[PDB]
Amino acid sequence: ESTTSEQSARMTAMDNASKNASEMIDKLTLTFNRTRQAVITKELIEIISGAAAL
Amino acid sequence: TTGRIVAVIGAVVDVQFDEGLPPILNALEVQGRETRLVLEVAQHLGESTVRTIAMDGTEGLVRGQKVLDSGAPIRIPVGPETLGRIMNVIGEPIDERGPIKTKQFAAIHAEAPEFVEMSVEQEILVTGIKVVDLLAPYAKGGKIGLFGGAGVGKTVLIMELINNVAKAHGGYSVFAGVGERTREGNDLYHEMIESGVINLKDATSKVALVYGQMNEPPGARARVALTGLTVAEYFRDQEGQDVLLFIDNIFRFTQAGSEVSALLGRIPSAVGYQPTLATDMGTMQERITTTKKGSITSVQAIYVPADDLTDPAPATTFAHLDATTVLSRAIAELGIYPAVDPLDSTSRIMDPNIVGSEHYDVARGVQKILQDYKSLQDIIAILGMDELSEEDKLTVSRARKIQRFLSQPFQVAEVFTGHLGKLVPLKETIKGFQQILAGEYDHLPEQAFYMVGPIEEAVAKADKLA
Amino acid sequence: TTGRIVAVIGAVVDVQFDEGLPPILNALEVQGRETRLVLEVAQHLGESTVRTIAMDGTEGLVRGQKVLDSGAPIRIPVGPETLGRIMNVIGEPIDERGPIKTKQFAAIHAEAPEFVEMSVEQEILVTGIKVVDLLAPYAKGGKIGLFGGAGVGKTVLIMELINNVAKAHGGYSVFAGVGERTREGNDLYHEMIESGVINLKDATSKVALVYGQMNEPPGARARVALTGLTVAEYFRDQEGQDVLLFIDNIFRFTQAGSEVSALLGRIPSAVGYQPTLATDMGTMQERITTTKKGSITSVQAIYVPADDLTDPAPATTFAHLDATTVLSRAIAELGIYPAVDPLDSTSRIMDPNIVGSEHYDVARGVQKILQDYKSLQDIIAILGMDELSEEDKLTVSRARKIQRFLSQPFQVAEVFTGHLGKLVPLKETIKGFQQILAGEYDHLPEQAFYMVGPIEEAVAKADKLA
Amino acid sequence: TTGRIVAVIGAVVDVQFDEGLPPILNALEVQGRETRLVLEVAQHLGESTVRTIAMDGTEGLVRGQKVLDSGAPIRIPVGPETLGRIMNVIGEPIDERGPIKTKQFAAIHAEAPEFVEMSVEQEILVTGIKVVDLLAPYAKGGKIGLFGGAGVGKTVLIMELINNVAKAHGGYSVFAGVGERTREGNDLYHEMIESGVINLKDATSKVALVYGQMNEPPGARARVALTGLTVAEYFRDQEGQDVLLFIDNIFRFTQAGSEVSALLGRIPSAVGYQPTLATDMGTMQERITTTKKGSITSVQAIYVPADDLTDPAPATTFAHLDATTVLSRAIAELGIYPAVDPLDSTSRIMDPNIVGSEHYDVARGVQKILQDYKSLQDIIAILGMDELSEEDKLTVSRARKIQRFLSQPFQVAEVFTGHLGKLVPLKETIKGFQQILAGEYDHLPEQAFYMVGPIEEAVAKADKLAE
Amino acid sequence: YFRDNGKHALIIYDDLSKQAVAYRQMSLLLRRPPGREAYPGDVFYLHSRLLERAAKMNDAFGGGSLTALPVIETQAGDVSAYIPTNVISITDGQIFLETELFYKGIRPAINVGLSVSRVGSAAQTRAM
Amino acid sequence: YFRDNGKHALIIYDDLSKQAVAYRQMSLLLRRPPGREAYPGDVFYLHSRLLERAAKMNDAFGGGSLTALPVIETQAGDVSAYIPTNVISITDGQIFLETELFYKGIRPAINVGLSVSRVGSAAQTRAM
Amino acid sequence: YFRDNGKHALIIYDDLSKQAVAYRQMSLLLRRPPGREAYPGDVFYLHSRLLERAAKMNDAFGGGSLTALPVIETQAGDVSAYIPTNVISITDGQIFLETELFYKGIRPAINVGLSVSRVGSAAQTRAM
Ligand SMILES: Nc1ncnc2c1ncn2[C@@H]1O[C@H](COP(=O)(O)OP(=O)(O)O)[C@@H](O)[C@H]1O
Ligand SMILES: Nc1ncnc2c1ncn2[C@@H]1O[C@H](COP(=O)(O)OP(=O)(O)O)[C@@H](O)[C@H]1O
Ligand SMILES: *N(C(=O)NC1CCCCC1)C1CCCCC1
Ligand SMILES: [Mg+2]
Ligand SMILES: [Mg+2]
Repeated sequence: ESTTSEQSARMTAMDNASKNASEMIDKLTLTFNRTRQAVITKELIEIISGAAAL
Repeated sequence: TTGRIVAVIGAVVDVQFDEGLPPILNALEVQGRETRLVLEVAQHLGESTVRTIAMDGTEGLVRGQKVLDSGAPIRIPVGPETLGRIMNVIGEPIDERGPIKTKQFAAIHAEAPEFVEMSVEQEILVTGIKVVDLLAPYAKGGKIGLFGGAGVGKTVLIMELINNVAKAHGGYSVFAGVGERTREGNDLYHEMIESGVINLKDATSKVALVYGQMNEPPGARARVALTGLTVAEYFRDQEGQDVLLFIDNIFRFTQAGSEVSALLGRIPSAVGYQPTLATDMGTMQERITTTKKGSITSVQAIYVPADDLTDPAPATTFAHLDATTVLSRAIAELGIYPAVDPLDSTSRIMDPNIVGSEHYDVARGVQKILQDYKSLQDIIAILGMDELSEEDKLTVSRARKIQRFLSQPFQVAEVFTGHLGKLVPLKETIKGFQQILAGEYDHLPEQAFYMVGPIEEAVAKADKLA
Repeated sequence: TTGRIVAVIGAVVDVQFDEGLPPILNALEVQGRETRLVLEVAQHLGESTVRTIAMDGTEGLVRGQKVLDSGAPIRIPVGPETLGRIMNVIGEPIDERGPIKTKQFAAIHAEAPEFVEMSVEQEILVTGIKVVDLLAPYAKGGKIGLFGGAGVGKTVLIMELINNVAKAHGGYSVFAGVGERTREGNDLYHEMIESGVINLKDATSKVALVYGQMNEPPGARARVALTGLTVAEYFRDQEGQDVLLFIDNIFRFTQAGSEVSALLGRIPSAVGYQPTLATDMGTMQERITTTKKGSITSVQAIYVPADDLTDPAPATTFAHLDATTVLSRAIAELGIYPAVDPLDSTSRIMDPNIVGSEHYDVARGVQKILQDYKSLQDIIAILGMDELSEEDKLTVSRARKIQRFLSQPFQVAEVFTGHLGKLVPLKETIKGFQQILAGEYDHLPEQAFYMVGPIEEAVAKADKLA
Repeated sequence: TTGRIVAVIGAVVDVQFDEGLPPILNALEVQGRETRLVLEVAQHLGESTVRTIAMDGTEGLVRGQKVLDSGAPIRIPVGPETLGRIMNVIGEPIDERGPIKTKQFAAIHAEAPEFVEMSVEQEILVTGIKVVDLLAPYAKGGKIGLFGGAGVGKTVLIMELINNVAKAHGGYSVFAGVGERTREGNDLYHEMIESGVINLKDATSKVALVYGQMNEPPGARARVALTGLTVAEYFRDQEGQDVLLFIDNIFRFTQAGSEVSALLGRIPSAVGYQPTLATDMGTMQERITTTKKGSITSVQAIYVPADDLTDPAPATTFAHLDATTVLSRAIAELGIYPAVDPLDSTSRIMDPNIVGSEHYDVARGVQKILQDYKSLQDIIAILGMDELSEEDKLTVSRARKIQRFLSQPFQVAEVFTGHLGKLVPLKETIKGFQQILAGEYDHLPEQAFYMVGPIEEAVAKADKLAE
Repeated sequence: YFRDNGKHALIIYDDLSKQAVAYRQMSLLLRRPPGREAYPGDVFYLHSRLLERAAKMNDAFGGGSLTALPVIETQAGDVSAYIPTNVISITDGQIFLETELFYKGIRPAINVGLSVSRVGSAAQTRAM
Repeated sequence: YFRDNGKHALIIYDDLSKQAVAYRQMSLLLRRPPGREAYPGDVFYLHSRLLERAAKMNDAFGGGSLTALPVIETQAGDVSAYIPTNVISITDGQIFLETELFYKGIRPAINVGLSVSRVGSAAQTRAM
Repeated sequence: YFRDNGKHALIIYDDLSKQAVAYRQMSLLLRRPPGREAYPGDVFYLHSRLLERAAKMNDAFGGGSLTALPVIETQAGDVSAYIPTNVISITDGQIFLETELFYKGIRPAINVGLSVSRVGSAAQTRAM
């Protein structure tokens, strides 16, 4: 009885874990691009500000 | 004497005076306009010319148009006559009820109270809202700030607070709409007439209204808060009593200033804000305060751009508050209202010698279990709760029950939730949280604790669960 | 009239004229040079001086040097004598085959067709290519985004689309290489000659080539797409044809613009692109449509910066695409050519109201069965195929047959495969798959549908020997 | 020639000359001041006006104040007379011991040695520091750089190296205090008097001191490095004998330059730096080098702003080095000192043909077991350890041991560790790391390897830990 | 015009994202100080004054109205970006559309969980 | 005054984050071109200069002293940012506090690995 | 010289990262407009005209050739930085090196997964 319960619970637990992972993956990726775009924009506005002040 | 317009760009207008230059902050009156158009002197550019900020639309202005020096800063009506009335940035009635016949006027600009005038008395102000009373209590005559991203609940909260404090208040109140929704102003106005706090037939009104909403040009929105707080300053001193000041939303002050700064010639600071951000806010906030002469209990809704609390606007505002209620988007999405972050909300009054050691210890206890749960959430995100030690499962359980017990139905939201609003007494709040921490309800289901008032309602609900 | 150079700063040249100034966008001809140097007017600085962007190197220019105003924007040869030839931004032949003896010339700058000139119709531009026509059909006058760089059979797809459109529509093609690598431009030229779409002997060439090589200054790389766009407008407007315009690659069109904008001193926008990102793209893409007279259909290779589909460049391009063709290694490694991804590729005109209920239903069926097959991959892998239900087992056979029937031999590649190419008429395609889904071929082996034309060719290939 | 100040903005001063116009780099003396105020010519703005950077505060200056051209760049004392003395940017004594009676003076701006003056010889310089000697060994006469965010161990490492290499050293040493802590300068100075490395009574001093700390304005911090290397150059060339050159911290040269860049009228480059960062750095760094005439062993502490090694300052510095020691906050935070990152420190001499394949292989073996653990870490932090094989987890435990055996009690660090300093011979380092890799210690507990010298102490600590 | 003459009009702004990029273009060419995502400090105001003109007039003013359906385009469902957050705080509620619901067949792809309309709920037919 | 007259004083600057914001304001209004993060290119020198004034004097100089405890406010617990690393690179150590520890009950909320003292046991009695 | 006289040359540019930095210095000081990472709008053009000069001539031109191996230094593995992006798109292929590969024992530290040669198969002998 035990191994049947165990293998069905590991299956279930690993289904979830895997699906959580992927979701986390999808989110971090989107967070990565937002950050990537803001750093460039941010670094560029900083250059322009300095240049315009002259 | 008269001056003439030499330049116009949006709200910024330059005016030349051949004789007698008007000092900074003076109000000028533009000639040839159908409705009063005020220009506020910002600086002396040189060559007998001044740079000013318009308090209304500049469409139709022509180079050469005459401008008059009024001889002083913008002055508005103050006193018992403002009650039940609605005014704009420059003191004009906008409720179509005729002239505000006061005996007193006051400049919307003034130096903040001096150090010797500060007060040091600390006394709690019980709101009946569990999260706030327990974790970061408000103080009588203190400064309260409500931070929140878009549509997270700032307005609902300030309204509940008006409903729970302003109504049961002996003194007067001032509500200032700054850069927000006009129809929210229409709803508020009609709601207060319905409840009688505003009366158009007698002199019993208890609230004075000041509005400069998101339909207004930058200069107006950048000054309406000064106007509102000027009305409250009068009640504070010139009557020696207790005043309530509500403002939705003070962020709009800084945003409006950001709009004109882009035209005043300033080199931009971080994120495109005006370089004077902190000092602009400082000379304004320091007037919103209790003095030894009288007290002002202020509640300011504070918008958070893109949900970023490190945004210069909000980040600079923290320094001005006695209590901070930070709303969270992630909390609201969990259905928990008010969406208050229990770990990012603070009060300068959370001190054992002020609220007592029982209250003090119960708050530290709640925050402790919430933080421990938080530290776990990372490991739960992948594997889940089933992988936790039989002990961590326990902190998780009590924590989740505590998160929901912090939630509560508001009276002011009844109209859309369909649930009777609730007001829980401070003694009942401490107790309830003590019992959860002590484990007295480990056998009750989470859902029993969500959206109720006092502890007894949680158990009852846990029963209707058959 | 003739002006004089007053400033040379890299690819930016300021020219002064004593009389009438040349309008912005006019082409200027620099005098006293071995090779033709063109200058496109960008602004009117005042003081009778214009600021231009250069179409070639500016080394050797002297202050005082004479410049002629050609009286109009850049003009290039248009007409049938452009087919099989290679041209540059300014219309000069770069194939060393002599002058491009056309009867007409046309300005590369032009307003997009007017509202009334628009065609309120939505017709599919049949390609004879099964995957495309059935599942993600090209719309006449629409934009197709071609994803998947090298190694996935792009060049052959381009050549075959050319060939096919000439057969089934009498329309010609135009290849615009924006930022062409010289090495690859030489090879594309020889592959087209070898494939026949280009003929150096007779006037049967089906494609006109226009190159803006990577080693040319930003201005030329920015204008080449217009050049190739103008050549194609000739076939639509003067010969009422349905033209094909290839733009490889649309991202380099955006980068050139960004570089030109940078050089003119314009403040950069988000992520560093030109402030005019959307109008630069708009004034160009809008010229590609279906007018009353004919149509220009465009297939555009798209490079996605940092694999981020939200990056401003691809984000702006997507606003104009009507469908996409995704070419992948994964599919190429399964031997299915063309290497089109059947679920990743899509089309806006995949709607019953447009391609008809019959086409739509068959398409949707193939997509679902391909989806259902992808969903069974798990249960089959770890468990066994001899365990799927009769319904499932059958959906695996129909699906695999389906994915093979999407394969197709091309004529363009008859020199390399030895096998005859196929141009499958739409109704034949819709029906072929309809029969597979119907199950009218469940009695045949998968390999019977691999690399063939019409459904009949599947039934035949089956008979073979056994 | 005499000039008149026409403008003052912070450290940047504009002077007007009616007749002779002083060339870029010349030193101008300001008249009417309690103490010597020097201005260095940076640009000729036109209209007989030059732009300059001051070498000391500008408070008190007035428009119209007279300025004299010395007719040359800043010139300082060089030679045996600087030994045991402390000079400032402009070669004035700051030790309250009187004039530096040198027979020669030298400009602090000089052309760098030509390509035909370079040397390729390269020999190991053992430090006694396990991670360095093992993973990225220094070389005699080579360029060494110590990178580190704020407070990770740069200075403690340079002080330890001075203690282990410069005390024994038979030649001369130069220490340049560049925009760092004044307290550190008073520290070092008394430290050296105690060790007799500096002698105030006889003439046996073996070290010259030059200082311009973070209490000084930018002009002074931008040129003090030059001052110090100018002293070192004389020893190298006008004496040949071996020279040690320590600089804490040369980043400060680059930061000084950026403090005045906008005032000098430049458009900012990326991250707010001066567009000339690389070339400014090149013409200075190319002077810090061994040549055929003589050897210089340079050790430079290199600040890393915001803990980001991709920062232009630190990033442009890697190319001028022969050995890099990279320090990390993530490692310091764990109690691991020196906080050296074993996967980001390198040496041009880490080659089997130079150090022997035994030295090479062990170093390389240490790097592999560590990169492997690092790649593993986040996985087991989620799925636990149980899923690893007996061998996969045997590397996890040795990796942690090796990481601990890299830590070391510095002599100079006694006031911080509460431990007696330790010095480990090269052979002992290789041996020890080799044995752990081989498994000869899988039965000792981790903490036995933490903060010790030779592998014997690990065994002995383990015994002290048993009971 | 309808709003003020006792009649009712509906206005769709399709879309405001693009209007905001156009205005950003005008602002950058004017050399105004770029802020978050390079939008001018007055992008909030660009949309606030606009949508404030959609209103319900009382009977003393003819009883007419103007209803507005501003459209906003997000990137990869980021409704916390600058513009979207600006407009959320202008309007009276939102209808959120989700790619996954759409790419699954649920059409219209409305996320009934997020979507809200408080003032509209009070103005809904009793039958519904 | 104390430091130089044979006495000892303790100074607290609460806080330097806000002093840097004011410096930035005054500097930008003087038209000095902004630097990294909009601060003057010399923010470090603003603070290094000030803190160097805290010192221990020798007996020949009276043996007095001035001790300083500057305060820096971080954003989201980021000790590694620019402003914060600048000031750390000046002081003789730092005391780093985190909100997570403060809420778990660790008060004072000091993070031991990230805090340091550059004087060490030389500032302690033998007993301690 | 070799390319055009029937011979073969191999040129190595180590590295173009430093060349672009010098060109930037001169552009900023000549006060040409600064863009991404402060580079001028013609920095791409700088490298594109350099690398196109590498080529394989036909027989009529002598059959000579010139092969180029440009070198770019990335920072923290960011191949999407400006200069890197420019040179990656100019070239016919790329050999990517990685730190993690290097310290793991993989040396040369080439990522066989991402590295590419668009010329590929056509440039190798039958044996290979
Ligand atoms: N206390 C609350 N109870 C229930 N719903 C709430 C509560 N606070 C906010 N909400 C929900 O969030 C919406 C936005 O609240 P509101 O105060 O108007 O946003 P903002 O923070 O922008 O002022 C409300 O219409 C309601 O749907
Ligand atoms: N090897 C070490 N052993 C013990 N503590 C150390 C060691 N190196 C640095 N520290 C601690 O860290 C502090 C900062 O190190 P320091 O060398 O001054 O940093 P920086 O790189 O900023 O110059 C030291 O004062 C000491 O408290
Ligand atoms: N101290 C140090 O190097 N000086 C002494 C150490 C003991 C032996 C004699 C020299 C270091 C200076 C920098 C900070 C840490 C201590
Ligand atoms: Mg609100
Ligand atoms: Mg140091």
